[PDB]
Amino acid sequence: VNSFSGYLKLTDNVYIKNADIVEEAKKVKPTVVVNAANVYLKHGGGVAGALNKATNNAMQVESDDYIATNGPLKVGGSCVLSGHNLAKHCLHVVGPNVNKGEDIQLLKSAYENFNQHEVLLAPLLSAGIFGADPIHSLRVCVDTVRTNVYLAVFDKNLYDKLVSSFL
Ligand SMILES: O=C(O)Cc1cccc(CNC(=O)c2ncnc3ccsc23)c1
Repeated sequence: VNSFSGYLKLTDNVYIKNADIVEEAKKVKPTVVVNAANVYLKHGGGVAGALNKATNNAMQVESDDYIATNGPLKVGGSCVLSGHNLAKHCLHVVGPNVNKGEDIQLLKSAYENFNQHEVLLAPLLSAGIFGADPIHSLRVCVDTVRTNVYLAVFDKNLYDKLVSSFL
């Protein structure tokens, strides 16, 4: 029994809710929040810009030190950093950005990173400004992630379509 509330159950291990992931993180303070990162950990916009803003830019400062030491992530890769005021940990996961011509097949690899964590609060990878079809992202999530994932979908009309079209 954990502290997530108001989610619709899609499968044995995948749950979904129409929510702002920032507000959900501040309310639940989960062990792991997933960021929709890019390989440079430049948290400008979308989920990343919103999470970073909620940390008063501390996420960006930590991220810049990580990149200065380690170099960029891979598309499909991840790193674990602090969750600051929002979570114990932030798992920064890089889904492919369709708007940059990255291979959508890397979306499955991106979701595999979730399996290293028992429970996560997460957005749909490669959705929103990353340009992939969110219905496809949800299907890859369900078919790839085996740990317990609580998906926060910002847009209510998308959250209604995702739930109504779910197989
Ligand atoms: O909500 C999120 O977490 C990510 C997000 C945030 C803002 C705007 C979008 C873009 N909207 C959509 O892709 C969308 N909307 C409504 N019906 C559909 C049906 C197929 S795509 C689609 C996505």
